[PDB]
Formats: sequence, structure tokens, C-alpha cells
Amino acid sequence: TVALREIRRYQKSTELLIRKLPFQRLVREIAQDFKTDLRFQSSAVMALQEASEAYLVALFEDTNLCAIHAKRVTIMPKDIQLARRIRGER
Amino acid sequence: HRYRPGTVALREIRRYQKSTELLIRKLPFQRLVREIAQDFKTDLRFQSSAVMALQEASEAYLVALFEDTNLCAIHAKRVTIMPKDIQLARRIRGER
Amino acid sequence: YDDFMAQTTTFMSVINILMQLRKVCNHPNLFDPRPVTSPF
Amino acid sequence: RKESYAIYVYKVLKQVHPDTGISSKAMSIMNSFVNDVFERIAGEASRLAHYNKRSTITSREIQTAVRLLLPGELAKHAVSEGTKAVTKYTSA
Amino acid sequence: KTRKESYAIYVYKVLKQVHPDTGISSKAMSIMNSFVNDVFERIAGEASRLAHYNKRSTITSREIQTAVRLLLPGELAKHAVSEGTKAVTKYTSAK
Amino acid sequence: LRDNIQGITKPAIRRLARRGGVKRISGLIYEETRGVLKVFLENVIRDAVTYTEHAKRKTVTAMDVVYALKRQGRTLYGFGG
Amino acid sequence: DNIQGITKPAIRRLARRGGVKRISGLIYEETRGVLKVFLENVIRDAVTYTEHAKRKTVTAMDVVYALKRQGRTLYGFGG
Amino acid sequence: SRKSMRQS
Amino acid sequence: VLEQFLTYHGHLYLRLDGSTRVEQRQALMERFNADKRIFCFILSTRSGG
Amino acid sequence: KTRSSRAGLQFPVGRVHRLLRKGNYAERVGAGAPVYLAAVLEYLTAEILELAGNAARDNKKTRIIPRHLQLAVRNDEELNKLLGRVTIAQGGVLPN
Amino acid sequence: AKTRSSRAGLQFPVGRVHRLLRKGNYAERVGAGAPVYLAAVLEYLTAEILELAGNAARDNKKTRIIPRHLQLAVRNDEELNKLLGRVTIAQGGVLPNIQSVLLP
Amino acid sequence: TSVMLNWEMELKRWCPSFKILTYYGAQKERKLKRQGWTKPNAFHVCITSYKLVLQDHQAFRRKNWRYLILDEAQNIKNFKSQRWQSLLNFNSQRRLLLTGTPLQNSLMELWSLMHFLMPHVFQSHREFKEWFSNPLTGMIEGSQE
DNA sequence: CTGACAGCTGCCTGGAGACTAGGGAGTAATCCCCTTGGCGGTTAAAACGCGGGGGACAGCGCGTAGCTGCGTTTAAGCGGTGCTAGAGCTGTCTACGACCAATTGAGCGGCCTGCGCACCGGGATTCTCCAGCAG
DNA sequence: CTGCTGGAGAATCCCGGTGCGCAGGCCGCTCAATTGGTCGTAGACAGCTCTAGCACCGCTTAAACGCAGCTACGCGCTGTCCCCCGCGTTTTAACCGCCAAGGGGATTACTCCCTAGTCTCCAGGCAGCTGTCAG
Ligand SMILES: [Mg+2]
Repeated sequence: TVALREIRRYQKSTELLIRKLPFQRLVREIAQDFKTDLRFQSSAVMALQEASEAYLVALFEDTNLCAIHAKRVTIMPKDIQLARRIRGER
Repeated sequence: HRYRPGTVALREIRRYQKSTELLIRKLPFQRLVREIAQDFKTDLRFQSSAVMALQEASEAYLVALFEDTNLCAIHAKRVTIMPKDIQLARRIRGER
Repeated sequence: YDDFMAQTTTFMSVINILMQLRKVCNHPNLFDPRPVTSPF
Repeated sequence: RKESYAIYVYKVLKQVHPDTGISSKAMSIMNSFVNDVFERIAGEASRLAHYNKRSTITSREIQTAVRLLLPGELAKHAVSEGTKAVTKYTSA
Repeated sequence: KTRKESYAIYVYKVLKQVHPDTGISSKAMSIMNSFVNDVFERIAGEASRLAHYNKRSTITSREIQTAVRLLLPGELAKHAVSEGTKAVTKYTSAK
Repeated sequence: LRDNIQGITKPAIRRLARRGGVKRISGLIYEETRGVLKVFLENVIRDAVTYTEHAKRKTVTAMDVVYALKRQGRTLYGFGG
Repeated sequence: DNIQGITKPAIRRLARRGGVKRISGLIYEETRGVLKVFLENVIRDAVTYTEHAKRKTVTAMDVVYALKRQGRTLYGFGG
Repeated sequence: SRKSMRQS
Repeated sequence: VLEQFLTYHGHLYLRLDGSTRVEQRQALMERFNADKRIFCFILSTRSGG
Repeated sequence: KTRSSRAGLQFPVGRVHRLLRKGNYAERVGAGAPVYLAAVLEYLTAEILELAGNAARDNKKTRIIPRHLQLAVRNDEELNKLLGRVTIAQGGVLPN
Repeated sequence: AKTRSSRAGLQFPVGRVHRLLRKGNYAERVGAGAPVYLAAVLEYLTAEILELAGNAARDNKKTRIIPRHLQLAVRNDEELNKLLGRVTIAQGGVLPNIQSVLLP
Repeated sequence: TSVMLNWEMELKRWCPSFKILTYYGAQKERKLKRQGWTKPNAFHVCITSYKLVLQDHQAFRRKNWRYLILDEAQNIKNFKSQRWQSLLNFNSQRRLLLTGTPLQNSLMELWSLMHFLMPHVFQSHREFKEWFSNPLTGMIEGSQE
């Protein structure tokens, strides 16, 4: 009951579901390995967050489809593994 | 003598994965290609090389789709491949 | 035969016209049998 | 000076929906979409010209690229619109 | 009877450099030529886009190096950049 | 030329599945595979026919099929280009 | 260790946006790994673009180009 | 006569 | 058409359009050689071996 | 007299011509190619803008926002196919 | 008269690559070292794929490389598999891979 | 194939001494009959059809046959046919073509049969066509004296 | 308060106007290479049973691990302030690439010929299977 | 009643031999790299300017984590039953070969002429600014 209401609430909304500061910290931590003392424009981090959330939502949709195909409501890591394997990003 | 189910299937899996020959007869594929093309434009001539390229591409696509279908079938604890498996593979692939 | 000879020069190739003319020379029923007439 | 399709998008919107506005983010989306489809069609036209060993991009190349890229109804409507525009341009 | 440029002789030279004994068939040579042409098209298009982004009117060694870095995976890109920079240094030294 | 989709034969689909690693095949797989192959062939052939019509030709060459596959995202080697 | 910044409720929110009803407890590590891989690829391409321009600041256009070449174009930042 | 360091 | 015409005229005939079985070809041959009533034997030139 | 006005279009035929010339698509650009390209772009823009305006009207709004464009794109099958691999910032996803 | 490939020490043609870059409509101008770099990269990629193909051919007791050997080389190497992911090799076949659950 | 039984019958009627081998049957039966045929004095005469020779040309081409007899040689009359090309290089000590009509449609068939029999005498078909086909055709058609 | 439309400013750039070089039409014209309605064989891939072994599907019984409710604990978010690394833009001027005559040799097909490879034929070895037996 | 090997049947594997057609080479020939020039100009590089990206806090407060309670379903265990597999027997269609007269219709080469490209000049479309106003 609560799950469906939450689904509808987040489905009608457009705001970013991931908190901005943790995602920025993660982006900077990842970028630290490729180059040292890197600066990021705010628009760049916003674009990265948009792309990451869209990718994660699409992957979660594919994994929910995989779980439904397995006669299950819960999503399991094997569903993520199969979704990525079929999509070809593996 | 009668081989138990699954053994001949695995044997032909190994046989057809060892080889690289085309698995669809050339004349039926040529007919199908001409039938499909006659709808888009009449009086179209196909070179033999074009038909061979079409057959190779189609066989590769179908092989990859069958690999995905078998992966779908192993998921949900099954061995047989069913149309739902192909539909799931295609939907995850981004088609339709 | 005259209709086919007229259609020869204008899409059917000389081989197609040749075969149609051979069929015409064989029997005109090879194209369409005479209808069996009945009330509407 | 920065060039953008905002003015033309606004004119088209006013032509189709005289009383409907457009937000700045939506205008940016429209500019990005226009640039994307322009680049796709132009690249396909360039590839078509190179494949056929032609040194000039003509209306035929753009029409073929449009037919290749756009889906069915969109492709045919765009072809009709482009042919009409070319016919009007040549008759002046 | 007209010239058809191909990378057959160059691919054969590279094969002899790597494997002096092994050979290659006509279909395999066509596949290799297609692969070389495809990689050339990829790198050239990436370089052209890189030049356009930076408002540059020329394709230099930097553009192709960046294109190789963007296209190829990690170790492949690193070794390819090493080979390319060695080649360019030798070419500049030879004048 | 009509009803040529049946040329895609049941043993052919079985062979393709075995090459794909499928062990057991249901009876309803064949129609789905026929439809999928029909769609794929339709798309590729439409693109190839557009390419040929642009060149003011009436013969579909292998280069046109290669270009169509490359545009679809399925670049094929060994047939030129 | 900023990968823990992607909290479990955030993963649940993302799944709910995707129409997921129930989520297993081991999904969170897997999705964190997936996001890490995707971010690594995109950021690597963006840093390559930034280095090519002799710039020390990764602009939004670099990220847009990286996404476009990854096969997922993004609208709204290129103009 | 030619070896690649990628395969070490 | 020849079958129709011959039957309308009442001429007893046999037919071999190459589609008959080999043993049935031999049987038809022997019947034609033995039976005198069969006036004609319409045939396809390319057939019969 | 403006070339866009001469062609009867609203998009900048001149700007498209300059972009085709400065771009490295070909060493020669015909007279009718920019006109055709501008017409095609104008048609696509008009279609997507009409769909976005209809979606905005359905939402009791008077300005087109990115959400309206996302809904218009995803609801129309042809435009969804054209922009299948495209992500719209602050656009969301279709209701489900 | 000394060729540019000889000067750069490569086997691929620097001059042909320069002509293709000029005629391919990629930029108004083409740098001097760009064809050299591109030829070097092409030669390296060809060397890698041909080394793996020859190793496959030797493993198959064959001296001439056939397309099956090239396909095996490309698919068995992870980096080349990623590079040629969306590429189909004519008469290439597939890797022998039977899933564990299907085994008896 | 139709004459295969009749020829086997004639061989048995006239010369029962000869060891007659008949290549009729499915692939399994053919392989079973082939089993142990490399031994000398295993078979004297082998009977097989043009379809079987065309399909099984790899096994028959390798062997060194003594005499090669082609009954109804008219099936070889077109050199562009797969049968002619497949049988052209067969290993036979001597060759004999049996026919009723060495010429049927054009002199090119005559050249084809001759080339199949004596390749070192009719090496070129185009030269033969230029020498004979063009003038003889002109004569029959009235285009040449 | 706050984004968006508009009146106005300054400016870059696209609209006229000329020659004109050549990229792209007309015009053979050669030749290959089919092209298809009707025929007749001929098998070997298809097609059709059919007994049944096993896998898909339907339950049942858990019993636990995800869901739900409550209270902390915290960390995101916002609001200035604030300090500088670095993006953006501009003038010089060389280094470098665009053309352009002469070369000239490296790269095209044409023609040949070993020989690598595909395949036949015994003999060897391997994989699977149930019957009957040992327990 | 149940786990075990043995003999056997099918299946590759593997070593000789051998025919074939294809790659690799070599040889004329030419056209496009190459070399030696000129000669614009792209951008490499200082040098200036001012933008925003980072580092900081103090307060709000809503979200996140942990704990307790709880029961809905993932999964193991039974019991089917149906349906697709292995293989034997029958169908038929690739396909191959006639049979024919001409018919495209890519190609190479010639000619030749509209239409871009380059250059020049000048006025209008437009980027952008803030003022104003509805939300
Ligand atoms: Mg006779």
C-alpha cells in the first residue's frame, strides 16, 4: 500500500532523488584517481547527477522486469546481473 | 539403443558451435528477401554478395538473441526457452 | 496474339512475350477458361 | 556572441500555439534537440555524398538522409515539407 | 580495370613482422581491411569532432592521441599512445 | 512471392538456438523467431533500398547492405568497406 | 569512502521511480557497484576531454560529449 | 620478430 | 486441354506427364502395348527417359 | 529579401547554409540543400512543440516546461523512436 | 627520395593516410604528424589482432589465418572484445560456451 | 539413375564374372558398401548416377580409376554446367563417352565433349568458336557463303 | 520576490552583384551476365508420428527476512563571506601547412605456380548407457 | 531395494595420402607520393581581466539509522501431467539442367555548361541589455 503511493509520488515528481552533496563527493573521489586537483563546474555535476539517476532508474526498471519474469516481486542481485548482461554493458 | 533426452541436444550444440557455416538455406532466404523488398520498391535486383551479407547478419542477430533467450531461461530456474523469454530479452535489449 | 504483340513494345521481356505467345498458340483457355454462367 | 535556435523555436511555437509560452530550460532542450537532429542529418548526408563519390551536398542527399533517419510518418511528412519548401524557393 | 586502394600489402607486412610463418586468406584479408578502415573512420571522426569543439581548423597529433585515448580501452590505449609518440618522435628526428 | 516467411524452417531455428546454446526449445518459439527475423530483415532491407535509390541504381549491392547495417549499429566485416 | 553517501533510502527511491515494489537487502551493494562503474567510465571520458583542451576545469560540455559518445545523449546543457 | 608488451 | 478434347471426342487415351511412378510408367507402357482400345497416349517429350 | 522568407520558412536558411559550409560535411553545398534541411528541422520543431503544448494544456499550464516535452516525446511513438537513446534533464519518466 | 613511412619506421603508408585525411573532409588543414601517429596506431592495432589470430591459428594446427581465427582472437581478448563489441565477422561463428546448468 | 538397374542387369546377363558394385541407396548404405573398398580386387565395375557423382565428387575424384564410361553423355554437353566442371578433372586412365547425338543445339556442345575427352587437343573454346561457330552459323543462317 | 517578454542598442554577417573553373549532366558503346515461364529428375533436408522421461507447473508447509511504526542522530541544505586558480579574450609573429611544377618509384592489376588445406580411409580412443550383480 | 562396473554401440580423433584452387610473388606501367620552391595565416604564446569554484562556518530540520514487532512469500519438498526429445518412416523442395532471345545497365571515356566558390560592399537579423509585468 505504502509502496504504491511512494511509486506514484516519485513518478509524478521530477526532482533529483539522490542528495547533491554525497553525489558530488563521490564524483570528486572518482575523478581524483584520473587527475589531481580537478575543478568541476556546477553544471557538469548536475549533468552527471541527471545521467546517473536516469541510468539507475532504467536499470532498476529492467531488473524489475527480470524479477517479474522470475515470478518474484522482490528484486535480487541476480536480476541486476542478468539485466546488465542482456543489455550488453557487462 | 536410445540416447537419453538432452545428450543429442548438447552434442549438436557442440557441433554447431564448432562450425561457422550458415544454417539457413540460401534459396529460401533469397526468396524472403525479395518478398520483403518488393513492398518497398518494385523491380529491384539483388546482387549475390548483398544476399550473403544479409544472411550472415541475420544469422548473427538470431544467434545472439538465442543466447540471451537461453540466459533468460536459466533465470527463473528453467531449461526450456519460451516466447516470454524472447520477449524479455528483446525488451531488455531496447527493441519494440 | 495481337494484344500481346502490341504490349511487346512500349515491361515484359522478349522471353516473357515469347512464352505468352507460345501459350496463346497452344490454346486461349490456358489464360482463362470460358465462364460458366448462372443467375445472380 | 552566442548563436541559438531560441528565436526560431519561439516563432514556431507562436505560429502553432499563439498563447503558449516556453520556459528557459525547455528552450535549452529544444536547442539541443535541433542541434542533435541537424548534426545527425548532416552527417548522414556527408556519408551519402562520400559513398557515391560526389563533391557536392544537394537536396537529394538531405532528402535521403531524412528518409533514412526519421521514422515512417515523420519521414514522409518531412519529405513533403522539404519538397514544398524547395519548390517554393526555386520558383522565385 | 581500375585502381582499388587497399591495405593488403601493409597488413601482410605487419603480419610478417609479427608472425613470419603464418598466412592469411582473402576473406580474412578483407576483414582486416574493413577493420583498419573502420578504426580509421572512428579515429578521424573523433579527431574532427575534437577539432570542432576547440574551434581548431587542423588535425594534429594531439587530436589523434586524444581520439585514441577516448576510443580504445585502457591497456590498448596506453600502448597505442606509446607507439604513436615513438613514431612521431622518430619522424621529427628524421626530419 | 507470397507467404515466404515459412521458408525460415523449424530445423533452421533449432540449429540457430543450438548455436546460441539453447538446450530445450518450446513449440511456440518458432513463430516468435520468424516475426523477429521478419522485422530485422524489413528494417535492414528498407535502409538498403533507400541507399540504392539514392545512387539512382536498381541493383542492391553488398556495399549498400553494409552501409545499412552500419547505420543500424551492426557493422559487418568481410563484405567491403 | 563516499560510496556510502548513496544511502539505502536513496536506492529505494530510485527503485520506486522504476516501479519496483520490494527490494532485497543485497541490492544496495550491487547498485553502488554499478553506479561506480558507470561514473568511472563517464568521468574518465570527461577528464580526457578536459585534458585535450589544456583546461584544468571539467566543464558541462565535456560531460555532455562523454555521455553522447557513451551512447546516451543528454539534452539541456549543450545550449 | 615482433612482440607486444600487452601480452608481456 | 487435350484430355478434355479427346474425352469429348470419345477417344480412349492414356497420359504420362512424368509425374507417374516409374513402375507405373512401365505398367502404362505394357498396357498400351497390350490393349488395342487406347487410341492415343498423350505424352510430355522431356519425360519417359 | 531574406532567403528564409523567399523559401517561405521560419528557420534560418542562411545560418544552416553557413553551418553546412563551415562544417566539414562536404567541399560543396548546393543551393537547395540548406532550404530542405531548414524545412525538415522546422517541421520536426513544429511537431514536437505542438505535442508539448497539448501536454501543457492537459496539465493546466501556459508555459512549456521540460516535463511537458518529456511527456510529449514519450507519448508519441515516432518521436520516442527518434529520441530513444536521449535523456531529458528534469524531465522524469512516463507514469506507470 | 625517402618515403615518410621509412622515416617514421612504420609499415603503414603515411602518405596514403594523409591523402585520406585530406579527402575525407575532416578539417580544413591536416597536420604533419597526424598521419604518422594514425599510421602508428593502426599498425599497433593490426599487430595485436594479428598476433592473437596467429596464436589461434597455431592452436588450431593451421598456418593461414581464417575468419574463425580472427573471431576467436577478438572474442577471447577482453579489450578487443570491447573495441569490436558491435561488430559481426562474416563466417566467424561463436565461442564454445555451454552453460553449467545444462551440463548433465 | 533410371538406366542404373538396366545397366546392372546387362552386366550380369553378359559377363557374370565381373564384380559389379552398385552405388544406390542412402548415405548410410553407401558408406556401408564403401567400407573396405580400398583393398585390391574388391570390385571390378562400379555403377553410379550423375547426381551421386556430382554430390560425392570428393570421394570419386581422389581415386585413380582405370576406365571412365559416361552413358548418356548428353548431360555433359554444357561446359558451364556444374557436372562438366566437377567431372572434367577426374582421374581416369582412359575415357569413353557414349551418346546418341554428339551435337544437339550448337557446336559448343561438340567442343565441350571433345575437351572433356582430349583436353590437350581442344584447349581453347573461344578459338574454336571463332574458327567454326561463327562461319558455320553464318552459312546455315545464310549470312556467309 | 522572480523568470519571461519586450523596446532599444550595437554589431556581425548574410543579402545583392560579377567572373568563372570545374563538378556534374548529356552521349555513346562495351560488355557481362544474366532473366524467367514452363518443363523433367533426385535425393537429403523437412515433415509427421509416438512412447515416455523429465521438466514446467501446481500446490503445501515453513519460518524467516523485508516491511512497518517510533525515536534519536545526524548530515544535507541554506545564508553570507571570501579568496584565488583559472577560464575567456586579444595582439605578434613565426612555424607551418596550402598550392604548384617536376620528378620518380612505390603501388596497382595480369599471370603463374607451389602448396596449404579440405577431405577419404582405416585404426584408436572416448562418451554414454542399461543389465545384471554384489551387498 | 540400491550403488557399482562391464560390454557394447555411437562418436569423434587421428594419422597417412592426395587433388585443387588460391595466395604470394614477380613484372610492366602510371599516377600520386616526394622534393624543391613560394606565400598566406592558425594558432602558440605572453599578457590582461574578471568568474566562479572551493573553503569555510552558523542555524533548521527533515531524512536516515537502529530496534522491536510482525507476517508474506522464497524456497525446499511432493505430486503430478503434458509436452517436447530421440528416432523411425514418409514428403517434398532445393536445385540442377534445358530452352530460348534478347535485354538491361554498370562501367568507362568523351564533351560541355549551369552553378558553386571567391571576392566586394552594405544594410538588416540578431545577442544581449535592462525595464516591466504577471505569477
Ligand atoms: Mg541413349
